[PDB]
Amino acid sequence: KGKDIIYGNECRNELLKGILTVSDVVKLTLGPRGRNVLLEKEYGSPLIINDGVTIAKQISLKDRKKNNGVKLMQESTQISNDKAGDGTSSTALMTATITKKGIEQVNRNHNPIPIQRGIQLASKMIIEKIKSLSTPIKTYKDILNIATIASNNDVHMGQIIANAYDKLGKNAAIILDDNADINDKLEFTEGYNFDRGIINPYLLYNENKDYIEYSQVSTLITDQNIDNIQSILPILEIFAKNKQPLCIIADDFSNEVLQTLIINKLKGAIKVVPIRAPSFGDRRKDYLKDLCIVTNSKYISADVGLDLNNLHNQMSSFDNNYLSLLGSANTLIVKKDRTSLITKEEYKKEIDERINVLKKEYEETTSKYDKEKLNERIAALSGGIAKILIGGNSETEQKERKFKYEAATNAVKSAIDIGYVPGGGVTYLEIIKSNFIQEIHKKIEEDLQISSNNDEKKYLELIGNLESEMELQKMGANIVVSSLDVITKQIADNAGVNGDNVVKIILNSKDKYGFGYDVNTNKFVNMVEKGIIDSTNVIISVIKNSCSIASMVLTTECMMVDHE
Amino acid sequence: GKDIIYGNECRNELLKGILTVSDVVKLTLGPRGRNVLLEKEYGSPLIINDGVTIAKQISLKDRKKNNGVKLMQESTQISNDKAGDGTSSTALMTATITKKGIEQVNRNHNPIPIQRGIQLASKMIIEKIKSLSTPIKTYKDILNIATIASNNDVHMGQIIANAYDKLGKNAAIILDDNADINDKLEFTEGYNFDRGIINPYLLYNENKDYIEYSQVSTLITDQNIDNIQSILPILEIFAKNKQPLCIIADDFSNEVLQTLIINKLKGAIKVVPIRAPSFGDRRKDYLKDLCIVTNSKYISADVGLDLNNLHNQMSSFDNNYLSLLGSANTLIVKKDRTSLITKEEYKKEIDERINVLKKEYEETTSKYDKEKLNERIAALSGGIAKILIGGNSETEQKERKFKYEAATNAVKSAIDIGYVPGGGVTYLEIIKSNFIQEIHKKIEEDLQISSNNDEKKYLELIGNLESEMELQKMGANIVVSSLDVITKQIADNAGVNGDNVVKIILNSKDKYGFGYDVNTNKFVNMVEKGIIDSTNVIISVIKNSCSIASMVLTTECMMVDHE
Ligand SMILES: Nc1ncnc2c1ncn2[C@@H]1O[C@H](COP(=O)(O)OP(=O)(O)OP(=O)(O)O)[C@@H](O)[C@H]1O
Ligand SMILES: Nc1ncnc2c1ncn2[C@@H]1O[C@H](COP(=O)(O)OP(=O)(O)OP(=O)(O)O)[C@@H](O)[C@H]1O
Ligand SMILES: [Mg+2]
Ligand SMILES: [Mg+2]
Repeated sequence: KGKDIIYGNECRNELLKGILTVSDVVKLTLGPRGRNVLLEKEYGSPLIINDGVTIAKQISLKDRKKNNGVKLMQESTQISNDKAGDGTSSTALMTATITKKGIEQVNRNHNPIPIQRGIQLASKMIIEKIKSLSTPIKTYKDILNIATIASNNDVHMGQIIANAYDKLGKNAAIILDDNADINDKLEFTEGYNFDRGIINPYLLYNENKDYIEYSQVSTLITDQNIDNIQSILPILEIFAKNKQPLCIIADDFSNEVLQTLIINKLKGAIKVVPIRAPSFGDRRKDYLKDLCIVTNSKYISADVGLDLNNLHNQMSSFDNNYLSLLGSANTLIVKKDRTSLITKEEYKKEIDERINVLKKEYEETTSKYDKEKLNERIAALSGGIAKILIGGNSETEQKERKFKYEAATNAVKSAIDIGYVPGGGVTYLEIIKSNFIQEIHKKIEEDLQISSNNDEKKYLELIGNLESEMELQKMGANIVVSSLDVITKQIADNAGVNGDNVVKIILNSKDKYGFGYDVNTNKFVNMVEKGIIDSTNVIISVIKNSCSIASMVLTTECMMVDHE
Repeated sequence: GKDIIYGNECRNELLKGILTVSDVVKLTLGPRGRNVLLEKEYGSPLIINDGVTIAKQISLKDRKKNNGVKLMQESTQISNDKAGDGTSSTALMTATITKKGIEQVNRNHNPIPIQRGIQLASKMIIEKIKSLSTPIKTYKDILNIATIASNNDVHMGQIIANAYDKLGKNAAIILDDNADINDKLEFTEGYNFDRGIINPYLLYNENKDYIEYSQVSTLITDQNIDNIQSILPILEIFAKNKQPLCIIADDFSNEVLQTLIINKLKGAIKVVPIRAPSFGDRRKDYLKDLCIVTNSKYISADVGLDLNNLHNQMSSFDNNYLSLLGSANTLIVKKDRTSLITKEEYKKEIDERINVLKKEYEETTSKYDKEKLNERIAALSGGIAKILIGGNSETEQKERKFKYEAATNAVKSAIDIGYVPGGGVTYLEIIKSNFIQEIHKKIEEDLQISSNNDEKKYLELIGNLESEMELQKMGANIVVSSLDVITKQIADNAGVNGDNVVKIILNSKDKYGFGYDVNTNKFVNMVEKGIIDSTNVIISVIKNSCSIASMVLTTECMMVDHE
């Protein structure tokens, strides 16, 4: 055992070499007309792929030092974790460009702290500008276009997402399931979806699937906060002996009643999902009642006499059966913030009847607060869940398409939340052609003016040059700005056209916001008209990740590899 | 086969290892420290900013140079996972002083006078820092020391501050691992006396330096366990039960101090032998209180239950040996101040007992009895703070656990007479107030009271007097010249000229506590902006650095088993 330590410029240069390797291999696949990359498998078959994520997940350099940069970019972009969303391919290129431009300056006797400050400020200001340059999603064609673009121009899966959003609402919970066929079929099933998820993520340290999937679970819906573990202990023991999945929907969960026995034992012999009731006030009662009618769980609450702290005294109410007090559901899917449950085929009529009653109450009350509360309740009760059965020609193609669908759906969700901006890298070019660099310059100048003259003391002038601080801050800003034409230029270059000249045309022609070059038809058109649009969150995340990684590498001053 | 190396070569290689540790740790000094990349063979690289976490992984392939690294990893308790606050600064000061001293020793100089000067400078500086401390009075002071000693973590700092405000000026705090990511804070009724681990040998298995047992069975007595055959049935019963056992006796005779043997040789029986809390008759009363907090049948000859011959006539005990003991929720045995979390069942009994004691407080005039009874009631009541620490990973839990332990220990040392301006200005004060002349005067007097006392040429032929004095003051100068490294390194890591910051602080106007805040790039008052450190941390930093430097200077040989 022995470590090898390396500091300063050498460390930054090796990390930069790894980053540049990842970018040099990924930028070739940017755009729909990206080039192909051949990967030889020792299993005996070579694969020619054009997807940047698949190629990036296999890049690894023999140089243990340079490989650090590769691993760093594989983890910062969530590529190694198999959760890398859309835009990571562009993030690699932008990150490498910004990091190289910054490191070349830092290694030349410059100060990295002011450059990092300028990079971070430029990132924040550019994110605000991109937010101010976004447009909301209104028509269905917008959803179809964003889904197809975020799906590497896959019309089939794009249409699937579009139809999943049309037959459902703009808050539809879509579940991705594996299929045995070669086509991606779409189904719909009635269910309930609220706005609560997995409170303590440690519940996933057994199964590492980022979600919870339990089939035919028994529900225990209450209204109080489960504090005394000896209050629900008999039900817990019963389900621990039968080994059946259990879901508990309480209001809160005392500190010690969720760690001493729930999380540590589920990794032993018990299936429990502790979700909290979704509420903003007393409305919790109504939502819990709806959940108890959807699954027939016998609403537990002190208001209805059934107190969760003494269920042994009233043992002659629920017919002495601790299980007749519980409910049932087909499938339970608990995400980070949106629990979903598929209603059983038996209660279908009951809930339907309840829905009718609620409708009868909707046209019988005024003041707009009861009508809005009832409207939200009816919309939640009569909701649904879209099931996308994804398939492929191989076992690995299924997982690839699964990741593709996950990234596309996440992009569509971020697009229904925040707006959308024209694709093709024109959004990055707008901040360059509209002179936003002068705005960030003015911002750094004001931030330094409120600190230099304001502090009436020359104590800060000798510990550092003021003009040098301004020059370095604006230097970092210039570095972040000058590395925005790489996306569109690389996309056009991979298609076989002069990328730099395309950028020059887009920057010199003052057309509306969104004027770009379509590589599928090699023609200069309007992006928002032909449907080439991206979600604002994707672009914002791309620039934020690139700037954060660049600043982190600039701040890094030491490397340790266990080999000497 | 061994490889032996002496003198300057050995010292130079040890210094190279020490310098490696310092060069890798000083980059994280201060809140604006730089990042360090550590590659794990698992496949994931980690960007860390904590000096302790990075120092625990530095290891050189050079078996000889690696010795210095290991030396500093053990002297600062880093390898033992007991490194408190200030170790990051201790590394830098130790390396600077050690290099300055070795460079002088290697030039045919004498290391003994330099070592003497270093030790004297350390003692004098410690006394000066003690005289430069201020008492802690307001709660904001506790919050500030906790936040600063916690690597500027407002959450954990506030947790410690609230644990000390909502509790007494002792705050028995227990640190436990949690499954959540939000470090929660709880309070639980309990009993805390002034006894600890009478024999640290019980820690040769667990490297946690403390004892934490959940749902233990208590056996509280009043006599001295002299015959092991008096508790042998209970030990045999517990040999079958994999349940924790705690025995609170009065003296625990020499040979009955074998339970620790069965507990370590095979962990078959788990026994914690704590001693009586008081020195005298009050121990009986305290033991009775302990027997009321836990359902323990107080053993003593005055109440008839004698621990010797429990099979005598005219007794009640049915030889059962089991219901005679008590129970508790959790038992925490530290080096001192043992803690027991009261059970949710005996609570009312204790309340009643407390009330009875109060009835005796307003019924007696003897002030000594009212004081003893008041302390007893205060001990019965009270609470214990439980800090459930968590993280985003399994290793982050232990990392935050060590962080919380170091921060709480710093606050404990600060509640005593300890409070000093942060930012390394305390090290700069001994430089700005010409204290070097004070240490010079001390060595001059210590040598004058010895030079004119012999009145013969016996000491002048065995060594130059002026050279000896010059070397002693040389060691003192070495210790003094290495005090601006803390503030300079912090300012340098922040992106500003560190040396110029030190010159400004020393060449400032007439102020005392005036420093440079790197978080808001401004020269302000440390005591005003809450940037304060515990005097014990600074004292330990200087003492450890000087001790390690002197030890390295005295070393004259190295042996590595290789070639
Ligand atoms: N038909 C098109 N014409 C012009 N530009 C396009 C077209 N389709 C997509 N783009 C642009 O190409 C970019 C997407 O490139 P690509 O899909 O190769 O990688 P990515 O989306 O950045 O990351 P990932 O590979 O993970 O999806 C988008 O920013 C979009 O603006
Ligand atoms: N905001 C601040 N501005 C200037 N100096 C500070 C500030 N906060 C803390 N310091 C100084 O930095 C020192 C603490 O540095 P740091 O926390 O990096 O390592 P450490 O506390 O010496 O050891 P460890 O890393 O084990 O905690 C303290 O002595 C304190 O005086
Ligand atoms: Mg794509
Ligand atoms: Mg600290």
